[PDB]
Amino acid sequence: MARGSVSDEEMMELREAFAKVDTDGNGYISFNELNDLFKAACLPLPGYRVREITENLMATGDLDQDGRISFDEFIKIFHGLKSTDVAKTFRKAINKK
Ligand SMILES: [Ca+2]
Ligand SMILES: [Ca+2]
Repeated sequence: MARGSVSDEEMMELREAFAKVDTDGNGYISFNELNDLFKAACLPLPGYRVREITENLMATGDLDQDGRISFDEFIKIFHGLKSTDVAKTFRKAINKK
Protein backbone atom coordinates (compact mmCIF):
# COMPACT_ATOMS: atom_id res chain seq x y z
CA MET A 1 0.00 0.00 0.00
CA ALA A 2 0.93 3.69 -0.05
CA ARG A 3 -0.46 6.98 1.25
CA GLY A 4 0.54 9.36 -1.52
CA SER A 5 3.81 7.94 -2.81
CA VAL A 6 4.58 7.74 -6.53
CA SER A 7 6.15 4.95 -8.57
CA ASP A 8 9.03 5.53 -11.00
CA GLU A 9 6.89 5.13 -14.12
CA GLU A 10 3.89 7.01 -12.74
CA MET A 11 6.07 9.80 -11.36
CA MET A 12 7.99 10.33 -14.60
CA GLU A 13 4.72 10.42 -16.54
CA LEU A 14 3.38 13.12 -14.23
CA ARG A 15 6.62 15.09 -14.32
CA GLU A 16 6.63 15.37 -18.12
CA ALA A 17 2.87 15.93 -18.06
CA PHE A 18 3.33 19.10 -16.01
CA ALA A 19 6.52 20.19 -17.76
CA LYS A 20 4.61 19.83 -21.03
CA VAL A 21 2.05 22.59 -20.45
CA ASP A 22 4.63 24.48 -18.40
CA THR A 23 5.79 26.88 -21.12
CA ASP A 24 7.50 29.13 -18.57
CA GLY A 25 8.57 26.22 -16.38
CA ASN A 26 7.14 27.43 -13.08
CA GLY A 27 5.79 24.09 -11.88
CA TYR A 28 2.21 25.36 -11.75
CA ILE A 29 -0.88 24.62 -13.84
CA SER A 30 -3.72 27.14 -13.94
CA PHE A 31 -7.16 26.80 -15.52
CA ASN A 32 -5.87 28.38 -18.73
CA GLU A 33 -3.38 25.54 -19.24
CA LEU A 34 -5.92 22.81 -18.50
CA ASN A 35 -8.55 24.31 -20.81
CA ASP A 36 -6.10 25.21 -23.57
CA LEU A 37 -4.66 21.70 -23.24
CA PHE A 38 -7.87 19.67 -23.48
CA LYS A 39 -9.12 22.18 -26.05
CA ALA A 40 -5.93 21.93 -28.12
CA ALA A 41 -6.43 18.17 -28.25
CA CYS A 42 -8.99 18.81 -30.99
CA LEU A 43 -11.51 16.04 -30.34
CA PRO A 44 -15.14 15.38 -31.34
CA LEU A 45 -16.68 16.94 -28.23
CA PRO A 46 -18.88 19.93 -27.30
CA GLY A 47 -17.84 23.00 -25.33
CA TYR A 48 -19.42 22.24 -21.97
CA ARG A 49 -17.61 18.90 -22.03
CA VAL A 50 -14.06 20.26 -22.12
CA ARG A 51 -15.09 23.15 -19.88
CA GLU A 52 -16.49 20.62 -17.41
CA ILE A 53 -13.46 18.33 -17.23
CA THR A 54 -11.18 21.35 -16.87
CA GLU A 55 -13.42 23.13 -14.36
CA ASN A 56 -13.92 20.02 -12.24
CA LEU A 57 -10.28 18.96 -12.51
CA MET A 58 -9.15 22.39 -11.32
CA ALA A 59 -11.72 22.52 -8.51
CA THR A 60 -10.73 19.04 -7.36
CA GLY A 61 -7.07 19.73 -8.10
CA ASP A 62 -6.56 22.93 -6.13
CA LEU A 63 -6.62 22.58 -2.35
CA ASP A 64 -5.36 26.06 -1.47
CA GLN A 65 -7.79 27.47 -4.03
CA ASP A 66 -5.31 29.92 -5.56
CA GLY A 67 -5.92 29.08 -9.21
CA ARG A 68 -2.80 27.00 -9.82
CA ILE A 69 -1.99 23.30 -9.45
CA SER A 70 1.43 22.12 -8.27
CA PHE A 71 3.27 18.90 -9.10
CA ASP A 72 2.34 17.32 -5.77
CA GLU A 73 -1.23 18.58 -6.16
CA PHE A 74 -1.88 16.93 -9.52
CA ILE A 75 0.13 13.80 -8.75
CA LYS A 76 -1.74 13.54 -5.45
CA ILE A 77 -5.16 13.66 -7.11
CA PHE A 78 -3.95 10.94 -9.48
CA HIS A 79 -2.79 8.67 -6.66
CA GLY A 80 -5.88 9.56 -4.65
CA LEU A 81 -9.14 9.77 -6.58
CA LYS A 82 -9.88 6.49 -8.36
CA SER A 83 -10.03 6.20 -12.15
CA THR A 84 -11.70 9.49 -13.06
CA ASP A 85 -12.58 11.14 -16.38
CA VAL A 86 -10.49 14.27 -15.83
CA ALA A 87 -7.50 12.16 -14.79
CA LYS A 88 -7.46 9.88 -17.83
CA THR A 89 -8.25 12.83 -20.09
CA PHE A 90 -5.32 14.75 -18.61
CA ARG A 91 -2.68 12.03 -18.87
CA LYS A 92 -3.91 11.28 -22.38
CA ALA A 93 -4.40 14.83 -23.66
CA ILE A 94 -1.14 15.98 -22.09
CA ASN A 95 0.47 13.03 -23.87
CA LYS A 96 -0.84 14.28 -27.22
CA LYS A 97 -3.35 11.43 -27.00
CA1 LIG B 1 2.75 27.22 -16.45
CA1 LIG C 1 -2.25 25.63 -4.88
